[PDB]
Amino acid sequence: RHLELNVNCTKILQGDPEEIQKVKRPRWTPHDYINMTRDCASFIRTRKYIVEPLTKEEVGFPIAYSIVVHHKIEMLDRLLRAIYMPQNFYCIHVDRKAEESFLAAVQGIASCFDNVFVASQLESVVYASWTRVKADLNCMKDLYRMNANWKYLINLCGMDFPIKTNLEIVRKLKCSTGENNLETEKMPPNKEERWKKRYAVVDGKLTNTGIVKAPPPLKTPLFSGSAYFVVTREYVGYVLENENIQKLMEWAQDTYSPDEFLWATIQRIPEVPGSFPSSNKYDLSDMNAIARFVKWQYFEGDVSNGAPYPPCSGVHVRSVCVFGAGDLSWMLRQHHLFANKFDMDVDPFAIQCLDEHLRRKALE
Amino acid sequence: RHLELNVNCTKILQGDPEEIQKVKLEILTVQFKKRPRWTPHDYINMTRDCASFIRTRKYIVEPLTKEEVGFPIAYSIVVHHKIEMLDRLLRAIYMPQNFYCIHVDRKAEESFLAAVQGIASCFDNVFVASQLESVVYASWTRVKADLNCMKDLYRMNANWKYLINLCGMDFPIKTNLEIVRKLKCSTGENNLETEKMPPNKEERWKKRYAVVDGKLTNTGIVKAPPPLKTPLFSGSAYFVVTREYVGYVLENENIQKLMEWAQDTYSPDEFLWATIQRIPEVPGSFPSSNKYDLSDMNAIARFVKWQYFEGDVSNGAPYPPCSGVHVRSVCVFGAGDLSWMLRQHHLFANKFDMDVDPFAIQCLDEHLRRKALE
Ligand SMILES: *[C@@H]1O[C@H](CO)[C@@H](O)[C@H](O)[C@H]1NC(C)=O
Ligand SMILES: *[C@@H]1O[C@H](CO)[C@@H](O)[C@H](O)[C@H]1NC(C)=O
Repeated sequence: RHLELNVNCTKILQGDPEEIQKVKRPRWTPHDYINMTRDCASFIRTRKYIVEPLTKEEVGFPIAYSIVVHHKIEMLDRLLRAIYMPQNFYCIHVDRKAEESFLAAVQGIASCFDNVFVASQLESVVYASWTRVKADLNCMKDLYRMNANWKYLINLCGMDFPIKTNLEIVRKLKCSTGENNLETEKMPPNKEERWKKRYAVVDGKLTNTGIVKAPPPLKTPLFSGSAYFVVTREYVGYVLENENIQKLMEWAQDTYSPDEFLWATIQRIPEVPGSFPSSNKYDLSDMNAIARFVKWQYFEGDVSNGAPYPPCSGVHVRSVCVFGAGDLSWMLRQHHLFANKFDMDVDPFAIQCLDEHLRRKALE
Repeated sequence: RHLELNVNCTKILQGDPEEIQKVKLEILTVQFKKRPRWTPHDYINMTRDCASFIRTRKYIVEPLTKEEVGFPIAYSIVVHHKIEMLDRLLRAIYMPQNFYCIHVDRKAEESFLAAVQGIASCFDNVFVASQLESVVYASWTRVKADLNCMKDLYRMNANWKYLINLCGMDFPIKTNLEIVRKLKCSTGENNLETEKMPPNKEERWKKRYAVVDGKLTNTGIVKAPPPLKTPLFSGSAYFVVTREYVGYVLENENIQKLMEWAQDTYSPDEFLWATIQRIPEVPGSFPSSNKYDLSDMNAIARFVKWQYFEGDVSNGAPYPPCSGVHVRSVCVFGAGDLSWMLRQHHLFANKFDMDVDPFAIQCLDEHLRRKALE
């Protein structure tokens, strides 16, 4: 139990109403990590990172990660540790607007592992802009050329957390049998202004300029989706090299939230590795895809009455549920690989319980 | 191996335009269409000596892997004719650890039934259902045929994991091991088409139907609303369900109420399973929210090509044109349909017919056998 990580978690994980209510300040700073990481051997030991593969099955199925962050070093460290394995690869994209101490702290952690690094290209990410997509593309470039054996790439943000162990992830990926898995649905006509008009970053905010854009440079229709995906290395190589895709991406640079349509659209282009035909019969909702479990305030409700999922037990930020300990029990029963979003400032117990649970389960 | 099975199937499976064209011209040959075919009486005799039947037909009577042994599958096969296709189908999916219930329509020729009973007598885990229905197209009796097999299979063994129902025109496109793996990947959930009920399919349960002149017809009588809190969903007669789902369907009172209500609807097989799959508390079900809907293409139960959807895949069509022939808008596969088909994730495909293209079945059959023996 030396690798295991005053509330009873088991009761929380079982959805015990008693503890849920019962549950519903010291903290390391970037400088603590900068110092703490000087001695990698001790950092790794004290933080309890797993530096040896757990099974031969996992050794044979390497996974790559693109992690886009900009703050909260303790959360990054906790997320990294939860998903870290020696055989995998981890690219960390630190926003150019991040505090220098944060960047130094991230490099501090990354510098302790030969498979963790900071992307060779970094963007100043603006909410809803192409730069958010570019951040992942920067990591895709690095990850693709550095190793030819990883099977899938999963992109993450700082407030994500896994709800599956590395082994469980590997198994679900094998279950996809070479196909990609991400939300991709017929584009609602009502969102057309997101790409029919040109957007410009005005005073820090991406805004509609009213300038008319040309039609998308592709035969295939645009599809609606998420910024999060689970794609094969082959999909990545195609995105990075295919000329038509490059044309599509350059056209998308001045659209609104291109991250919410680019991946979903490419996933339906013929000849793209791991893609699905454009016929709507193949559409995948956020719940049917396994990329990310996210609760939207306007959809929460009585599951036995038509609701996709139960109400949030934490708090809502921009209509998105920031999980509370009470959300954990139902959440763990879903098939998604990761869930969003978590925040130590909202409910640190939702994190701790999940983290401890996955570590114990993995050590089995 | 004694178990392996002038056309080069390897090229067909690769979509070789040349090899495909060759099989199509072969089919047209008078010599081919005038080839000797087996009769139900041939099978009645051949099955007299089971040891000989098994060896001659090359049935696998020993598990291939420990993985498969630890994951038994049950099958409900609804048939009424074409004994050779039933033979090819059964052989292609047969494994000693699995269970197979065959429902022969009560209106099937007496010789067909005898033949089926003959084939079944050769395998302890293969049997004819204890209750046989006279199935009328689109009627509740089609559903009853499967319910009859569910009862027999559920009581016969408590260790099988999933039940997969089939008809005589189906054929697998996955080996038993591949099937076992996709079922394990389902993590105790069922898998079948289930989507929001289309407005153009409501007249089927809003009115009572009765068989008139051999066909189910609207009586004009309006029936009460379904005995359910959740909505009715649209789907297919074919499913992939856990043993737990089967036990719940056979036992639960409310489900019982739903079924009795559906008895006089049109094509209840196309909404019953899809609907039960969305009822809270049903083992392996999905929430009723439409975010969980599964189309025929996203579900893994059955790959079927509908004439009105076929087209340029690279332009919006869910699949390429039928290389075989269409019957009631459904594509009866030709050898040319195999290449693309094998790349799909479904467990089985429909429809196949050795009177349309025997090579479609043969190439698929050899490929799966070879793949399994590897
Ligand atoms: C069928 O053709 C393939 C190459 O297209 C070849 O590998 C295979 O051996 C051929 N089969 C026979 C029996 O000639
Ligand atoms: C075997 O089947 C043939 C028809 O194929 C039938 O005429 C014959 O009687 C059977 N053999 C016997 C005599 O048992």
